[PDB]
Amino acid sequence: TGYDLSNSVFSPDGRNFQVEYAVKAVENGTTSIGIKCNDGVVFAVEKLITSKLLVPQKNVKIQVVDRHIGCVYSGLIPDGRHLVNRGREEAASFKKLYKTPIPIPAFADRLGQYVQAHTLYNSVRPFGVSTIFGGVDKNGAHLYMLEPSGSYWGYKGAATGKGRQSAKAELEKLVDHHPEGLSAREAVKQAAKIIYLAHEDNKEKDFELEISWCSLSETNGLHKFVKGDLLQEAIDFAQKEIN
Amino acid sequence: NNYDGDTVTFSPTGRLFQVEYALEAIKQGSVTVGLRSNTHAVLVALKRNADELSSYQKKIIKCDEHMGLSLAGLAPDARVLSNYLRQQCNYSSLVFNRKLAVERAGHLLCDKAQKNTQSYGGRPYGVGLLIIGYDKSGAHLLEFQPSGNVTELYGTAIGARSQGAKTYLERTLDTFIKIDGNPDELIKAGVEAISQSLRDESLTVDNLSIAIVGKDTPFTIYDGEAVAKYI
Amino acid sequence: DRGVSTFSPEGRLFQVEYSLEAIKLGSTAIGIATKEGVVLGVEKRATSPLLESDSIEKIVEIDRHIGCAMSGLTADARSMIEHARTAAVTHNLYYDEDINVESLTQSVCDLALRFGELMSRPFGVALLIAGHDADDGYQLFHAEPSGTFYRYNAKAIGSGSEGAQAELLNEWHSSLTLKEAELLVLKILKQVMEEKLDENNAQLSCITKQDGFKIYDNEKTAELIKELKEKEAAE
Amino acid sequence: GYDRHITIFSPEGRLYQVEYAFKATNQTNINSLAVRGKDCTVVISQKKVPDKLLDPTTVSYIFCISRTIGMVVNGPIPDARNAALRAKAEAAEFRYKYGYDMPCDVLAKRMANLSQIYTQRAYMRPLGVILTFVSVDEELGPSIYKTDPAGYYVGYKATATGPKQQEITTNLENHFKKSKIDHINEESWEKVVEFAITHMIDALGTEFSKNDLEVGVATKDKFFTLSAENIEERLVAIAEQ
Amino acid sequence: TQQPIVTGTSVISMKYDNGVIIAADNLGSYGSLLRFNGVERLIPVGDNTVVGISGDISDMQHIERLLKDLVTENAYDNPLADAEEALEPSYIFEYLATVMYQRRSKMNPLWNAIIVAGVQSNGDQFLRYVNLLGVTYSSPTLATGFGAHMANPLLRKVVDRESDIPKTTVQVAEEAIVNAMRVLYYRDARSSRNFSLAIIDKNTGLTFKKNLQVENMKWDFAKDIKGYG
Amino acid sequence: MTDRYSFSLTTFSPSGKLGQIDYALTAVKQGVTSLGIKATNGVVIATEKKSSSPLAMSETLSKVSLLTPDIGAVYSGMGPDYRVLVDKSRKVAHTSYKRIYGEYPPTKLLVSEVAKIMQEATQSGGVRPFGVSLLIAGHDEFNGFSLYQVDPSGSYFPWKATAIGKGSVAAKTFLEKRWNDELELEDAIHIALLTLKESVEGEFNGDTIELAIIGDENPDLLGYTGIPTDKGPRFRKLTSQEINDRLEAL
Amino acid sequence: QFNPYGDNGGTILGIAGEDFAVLAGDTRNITDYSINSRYEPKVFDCGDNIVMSANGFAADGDALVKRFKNSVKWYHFDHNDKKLSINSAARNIQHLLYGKRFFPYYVHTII
Amino acid sequence: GYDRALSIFSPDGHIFQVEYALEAVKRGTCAVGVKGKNCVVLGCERRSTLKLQDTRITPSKVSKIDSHVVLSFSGLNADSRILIEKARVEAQSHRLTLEDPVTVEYLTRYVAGVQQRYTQSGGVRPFGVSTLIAGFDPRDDEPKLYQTEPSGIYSSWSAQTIGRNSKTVREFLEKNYDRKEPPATVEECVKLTVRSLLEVVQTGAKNIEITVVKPDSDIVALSSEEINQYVTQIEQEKQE
Amino acid sequence: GSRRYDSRTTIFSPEGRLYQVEYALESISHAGTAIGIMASDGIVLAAERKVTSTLLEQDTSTEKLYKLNDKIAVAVAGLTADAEILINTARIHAQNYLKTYNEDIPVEILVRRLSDIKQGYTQHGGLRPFGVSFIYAGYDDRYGYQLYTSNPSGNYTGWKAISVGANTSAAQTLLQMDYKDDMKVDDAIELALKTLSKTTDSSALTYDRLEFATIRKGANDGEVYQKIFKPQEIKDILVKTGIT
Ligand SMILES: [Cl-]
Ligand SMILES: [Mg+2]
Repeated sequence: TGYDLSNSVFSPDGRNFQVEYAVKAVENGTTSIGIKCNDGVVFAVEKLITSKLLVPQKNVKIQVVDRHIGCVYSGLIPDGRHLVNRGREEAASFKKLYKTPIPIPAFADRLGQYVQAHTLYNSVRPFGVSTIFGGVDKNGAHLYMLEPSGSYWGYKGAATGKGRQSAKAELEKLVDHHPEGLSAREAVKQAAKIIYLAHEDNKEKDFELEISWCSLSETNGLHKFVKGDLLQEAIDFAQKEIN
Repeated sequence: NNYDGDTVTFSPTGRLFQVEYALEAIKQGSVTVGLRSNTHAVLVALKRNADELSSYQKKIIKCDEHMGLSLAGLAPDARVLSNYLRQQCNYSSLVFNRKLAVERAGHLLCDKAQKNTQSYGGRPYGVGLLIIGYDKSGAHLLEFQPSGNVTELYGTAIGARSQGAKTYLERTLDTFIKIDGNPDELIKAGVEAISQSLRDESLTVDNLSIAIVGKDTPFTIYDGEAVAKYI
Repeated sequence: DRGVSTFSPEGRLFQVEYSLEAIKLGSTAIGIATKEGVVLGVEKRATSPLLESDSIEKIVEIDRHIGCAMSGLTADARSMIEHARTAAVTHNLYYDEDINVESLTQSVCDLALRFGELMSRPFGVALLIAGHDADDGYQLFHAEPSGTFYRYNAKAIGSGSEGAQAELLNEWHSSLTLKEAELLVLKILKQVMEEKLDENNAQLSCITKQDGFKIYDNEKTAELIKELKEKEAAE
Repeated sequence: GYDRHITIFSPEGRLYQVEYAFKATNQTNINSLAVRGKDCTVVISQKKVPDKLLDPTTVSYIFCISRTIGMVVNGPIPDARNAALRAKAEAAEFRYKYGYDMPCDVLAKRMANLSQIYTQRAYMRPLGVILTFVSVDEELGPSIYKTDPAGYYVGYKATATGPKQQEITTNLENHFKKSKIDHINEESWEKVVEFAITHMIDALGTEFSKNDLEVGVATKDKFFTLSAENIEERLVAIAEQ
Repeated sequence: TQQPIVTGTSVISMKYDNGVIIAADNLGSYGSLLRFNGVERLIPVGDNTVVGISGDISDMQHIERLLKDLVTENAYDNPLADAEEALEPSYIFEYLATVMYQRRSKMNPLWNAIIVAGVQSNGDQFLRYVNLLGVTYSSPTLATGFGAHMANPLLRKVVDRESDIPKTTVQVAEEAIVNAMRVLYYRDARSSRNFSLAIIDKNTGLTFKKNLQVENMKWDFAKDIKGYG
Repeated sequence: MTDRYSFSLTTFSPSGKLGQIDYALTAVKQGVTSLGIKATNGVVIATEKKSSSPLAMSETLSKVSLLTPDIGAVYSGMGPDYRVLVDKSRKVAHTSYKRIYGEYPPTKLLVSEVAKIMQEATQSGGVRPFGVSLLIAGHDEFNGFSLYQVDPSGSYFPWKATAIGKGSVAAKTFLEKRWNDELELEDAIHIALLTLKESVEGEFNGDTIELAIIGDENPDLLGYTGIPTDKGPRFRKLTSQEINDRLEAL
Repeated sequence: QFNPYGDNGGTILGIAGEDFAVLAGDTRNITDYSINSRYEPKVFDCGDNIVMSANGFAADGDALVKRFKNSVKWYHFDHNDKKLSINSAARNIQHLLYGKRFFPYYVHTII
Repeated sequence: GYDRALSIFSPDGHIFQVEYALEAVKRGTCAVGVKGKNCVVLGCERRSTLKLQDTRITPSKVSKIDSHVVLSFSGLNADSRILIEKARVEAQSHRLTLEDPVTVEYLTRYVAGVQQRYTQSGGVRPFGVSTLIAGFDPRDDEPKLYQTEPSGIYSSWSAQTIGRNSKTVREFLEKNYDRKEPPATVEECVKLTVRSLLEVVQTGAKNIEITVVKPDSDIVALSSEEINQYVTQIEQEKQE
Repeated sequence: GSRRYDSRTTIFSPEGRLYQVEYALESISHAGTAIGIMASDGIVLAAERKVTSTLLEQDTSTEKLYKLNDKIAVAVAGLTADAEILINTARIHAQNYLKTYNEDIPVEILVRRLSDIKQGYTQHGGLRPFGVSFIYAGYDDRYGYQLYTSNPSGNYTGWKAISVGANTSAAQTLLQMDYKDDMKVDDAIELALKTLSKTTDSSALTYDRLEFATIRKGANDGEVYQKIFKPQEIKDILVKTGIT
């Protein structure tokens, strides 16, 4: 034994235990989801209200990369911010050299290679976040989810954090019941519901819902936050479904 | 246990013990309170002395004309982080002729602290900070933890016995947020809040430290006979 | 083994806490601040009678208006003194003035936590920095290897510190003269020293606005020891 | 027992971290196969999409390294993509410096040399992947060269990699013992893919749908991957005889 | 150190009661060759700022990319990016001025003269100049290159000092700018007939006018002119 | 990141042993047998092509490698370690000799350079020793024919004949009985084949045996005519057919 | 060849009284024979009861004043809000200027 | 580069690597320094476990740092060469910049500073060496004798010894050396230095080295026969 | 991180010893014995090759005796590969000195330089020390014929006669018994061989198990010759001295 004390060490199984321990920090975090719709993507996240003294709507969790990519994550929030900062550097250098904004699969690999690099040496710690991200490019909408190991795939729907099993089940129903696809406005409503349903795993404290989206028709392929009447409409839809 | 030797090592339950031990240094530190209205933001800090011959350790640091913080934990780490804030406020002014937003100041502090939690050789910061400021979107109060987590709040407290002051502010939330255009009453509410964390000792003239920033009020620190009015 | 910059479960840096133990083994140093000046006094503690005690330099000039006394691993203090002298002179070059005593102390304390895997360990020495400036008058500071510094009306460091500090608690008042402070340092040094106090195994110094920082002659200190003996026999 | 944590010799002259990297190779539970035709080189790999929430088009362990070279990986995807990015960079740099397309065997050697370094230098871990490179080389013709975490590499007449490699290996051995030639004597690549799939079915004892397989084909001057519908056409031809 | 290759000529501008106006022609000159006839040299930043650039076109396109990146960067982790924490004209100018002075200080200048025109949050008119040397100045009217010599005199007859700004309407200001562009077309050998004009008003916002032409030209008197003496 | 292993991973134990070097030698012992024999008019080096799979094309794996036109090398131990050493050995023959003196290095000096690289992996920071022993055969004008062994420590020794790896102890005894100072090259090849047969279990033929010589100059392998002083490489790898011809007269 | 310097004209005048001091300067900014601005402030309040003007090449002048204003700000941070005396400000400006001895600020400064 | 913190504090406030460097000094051959009224003498022990030695060429224990200052040591011989070299370079650098040779105190302060630096620098171990530095300041006739140790502390001594059995010879010096009246002549000072070593040495043959330093760069090493005459005279007085 | 695996090669023990130096010396005690003897008219260097084979090519072999320049040679005891690294450094240092001053390097200066390099590996860098002890035999016009030794600590000392490697205790006692100051080279040759013959762990001392070298002013007039003995010449001197 001792194989789990140092990062980048293969155990006799062929496992990196430090990466698996980083997953535990992700599983401890709040629930965050992603839904791929007809011409775009929707992101939503659970924000636990630890106290009345938290200013409502101020502690924003979802982050924009470039102008067309949204990123949300569960686990150690600072680690997620560090990864987004890198993503922003990667997207900037891509656009500097190649003019066009970074495609989503291209962007996915940039994050993937960077996260994977933090599993190669014992001088660094793996990322304590699973990141759900995506947006719209020239080839359409793309949704990705990226783990502490550096592993990522494309998704129809994605979920991570403490209420991931609940969320995944709800996402799987949407895939089955909508083979033709889901609209952007529908996906916002459904995203609200899924976070409210996933909040049963964090039922002790009340929470604040935060949603964002990139859609070709609804936002011109740019990342925007859901605000005001459209946010309240999604909250009302969510509250109606739990009762 | 076996996973607390350095900051580069997760525990089997996904915890970072060196970061948690750095968090413990804040709890040992002296109490400090932060609260705000829509016009002003206030810091109140209980300063700690070594003995009766010694001075009371300063808790509040000015970062700019419109921004500053109070500390709890390792004071030299607060000096490093406050110096970094001073530079970032200053860069924003010199390059962009722009006062640095309080929210953006929080983001920079988060990212600086994070790098020390993911690399071998270094150590996490051993201090917690309460940043107040007045910018283009009004008054603000931030809480910084050396884990990297920065939070925007109406009011809060950090340090030893900070839970008492935090509960008081949670009750008084609806009252003190409305104290607009009245700096003295907002400080009174902060002094009354920090009083809920005192045991055995009381607020004296060289014990208490208060700072305020607002609409037509630069970040100014009050010590000595300037706070006798509020005792 | 374990990191040099490691935190304990209580939230303290192991190496800093351990360096504080080395300072407890060091020879006693005392400082008293008055409105007429600040006095600094040390125990020399020669390991053998063949050691020429006047070569023991535990009180040191930083600038004309700032002095410094040390306790602990005194070899570690040399680079701290060098930096302090450089900081004091550099500020005079940049600003055509004397540097504030606090600002000098802060500059020294910035070195303290520059260790890791920069220097390999913290300093194993504590400093009493005494001085005068126009803004805050006569001042005494205690600079630790933690990077923390406290201002003091009076302070003792080293092996006899807690016994001396309790004595300074009773004796210090805001109306002390310089002469009264000199005798008080000598009295408390004599109390905590192993060997019998004389002009060869103890050293006095002061800082005044008029004359600046001065290390006392062995002849001058000898008279103040004789003055102390007589006034204690007076009741 | 720190000789098991980093790449230094154990008392038996063994490198345990290298041996454990070989074990990580089978973590995906995927089997791959490669064969050579007259004019082509074919590589097939199992495709498993266990989650319904996944986009199946993005799940792949076959990589287009250069125009001529293809690479299938046996091992976790992060290490696979690490190796893929590097091989792409190396192949492009080669062409720039030396004025011709990097041969398949030379790229294999280069990646094997990089892998060797991770077995000798302590700070770098081995990648938990086996890399099978395929092309139709302009000098050597159809080529299969495979690299592992030890830094070993060699050319192959045909090869197999994964948990059930031995079953596939023996099946291929028995075929080449009959035919007494170093390749599949077939004109079209379509029939060489059909051969590859047929002999995987025989060796594993499992049937495949269009979504259960992943196919790469190397011809003169290009390597390409087949779509689900191209594979379906291949499966239909197998079933009809 | 370099030499400018493909260049743009005058940028002209002025303040009026409720805002600012800025204009520049659509030519990219290659020495005496009038090479490129569709070059936009007024670059808007948000809905409150227009940056007008003259001099080297390759360096202009670089600056255009910096401003594009500045908008992206400001939006990062900024919920008030389209409100209280949007980019101000003063922020955009100071940034450019910093870059220009830094570049001249490394002996590798961006070979340009730049005018930043806009309206601030509080309604105040913003108009300030910066060039390849990092030199900055503000005035009720500003112009670059030939415009400094020919446009400013005409524009200064409308707004001569600060107190003339509230007395100057948008109609009078635009008229003066358009006339100045005609004068420049008569007299600048590196100018074109086609130009762009931008108005930034505190009430009506940013109005960007493309494909404008110099009109009402006096040439008829040329027929009577014969010989040289 | 950064390589933070700046310290030695090979150190002296209380008994004066360098553990990592001993363990590297153990890895060499497990390796396949290779040998070298020196004749009056040549040198022969040989080894078994232990194919990992019959599907593998063992011709693409070269255990016997040309270092210079007149110098060749074979190994026992870890094959990947050998491959990178061959690359470094080929390069150092140019950078530290041919680009200076305009001629290829003599055998003993190239060996010295290879030895140096192997020594440095025994003392430098954050690296393990090379897990191979090399047998380097070569010719040069002033020293004539020579054969050297190089170990993981960096130590090297000249030999009349020797063997390394799996069955080296038995093979060296076999060579002691057969070697004399009057052997022609063909006699040394014959003895090499006889010696190598003892340590081989399975198939013994030109396809499973790798054998090369350092002998006469081969003008047919030079690739150009017209310069009288250039007469071609003395290193020649024997073909599969050439080996099988000498296995009939065995 | 690129010339990093220019001349923005202008004139400034400082007079010290018994218990007061004045620093005056014209507001005209020029290049060659053109007027850039009729009102471009050249004398600046730098805090701590100090006024400054750096006349000559305006880019260097603005850079120097900006850096000195910054030096006043950091003097307050580093030395407990102590007032920067005029003599201390003068010595500080010498170091700002001599720091670019081999690529000078092309200005004549008065405080 | 190798950055590992080898010299660190322990829970009881000790730096073991510095303390273990002192144990290396304890193992080293005995060295002694005695200053008279107008001279300083440096005595050194030579262990007689090594015969068949070539004494002409073998590194001598006392080293000239400049024409007016000498350095002897106890501890690791290889380590001492590094300190001697650095000291010699600094001596010439001081002459070059100040236009005056180093004072004995300055040279001591420098060497002690180097030793200190190696107790809080990454990747290095402390010097296993203590030194006795002796000489006369330029244009000064007052004798100077200083000591340094691995920690980097230094001090001036009327008389001092370092190395193995230094506790014994210090005992001797503490009862035999009078401060009010130090050895008035070269003879008296050398005699007292030889006497102090004879408490520890074994045979008075080739085991004692003596170097006399006088003012104005007057340094000489005594030969075997000259020292042997002191050894003879001491024991003949002792037989009484 | 990486600290976990660091052996810390440059630390003191509680007794004030350098672990790695002590263990390197233990390694050297198992190496073949090397002897140096200094006479009035020259220096002898004799050394025993370790358990050889009949198939070792002896006439082209060199493991013990190396030439540093025309005036200085070294006998090696320890890791041969480690020695060659240092030997090449010493050869370069000698040439650097010759280029700078246009005079052959004095023996001690060369010895001090190599010894300082060894010292550095014990104080900094975190690397293992060189497992090598040298005997230096050399001549210069200042001190004449000189013998030195250096070991992994970087300490060096001068000698009239000395041994390194195996059985140094026994060898040094035999040398201490029969060595005299007025001895000549021919007598020193005989002493060196007789000492090796008695201390050897082999059954008998033969030509194939020895490396031999002299540094003589037996060079026509006022100059110094280095003679590395050939296998046949070692065989002849063994018969002459009556050992075989
Ligand atoms: Cl390579
Ligand atoms: Mg490794």
